[PDB]
Amino acid sequence: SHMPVPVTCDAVRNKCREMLTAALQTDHDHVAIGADCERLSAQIEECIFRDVGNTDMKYKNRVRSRISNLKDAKNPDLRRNVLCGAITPQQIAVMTSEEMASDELKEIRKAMT
Repeated sequence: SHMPVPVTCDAVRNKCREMLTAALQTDHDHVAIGADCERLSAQIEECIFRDVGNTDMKYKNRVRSRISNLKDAKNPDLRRNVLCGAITPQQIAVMTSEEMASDELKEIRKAMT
């Protein structure tokens, strides 16, 4: 079974979720693709929350680094794959920041894998 978009919890988790939304809303890219960003953020959020959701240290830093990759000019196609459903919230969350940054690997899913 997969989990639906979760409750706000507290001003930590809801803030992290809305800042991932704001990384998608800072540009009208999601409007051109026709994907609603506010649900997409929460789907990725619950997938990454399983490891990172402990609000002690990594949950604070990982969200900031994630926002950067969602609005980045050196890899602008990364958001394109997520918004169009080419890479699912589950797969992009368990993918490392190194592989997300690589322009080759965000288009290599099952190619020679």
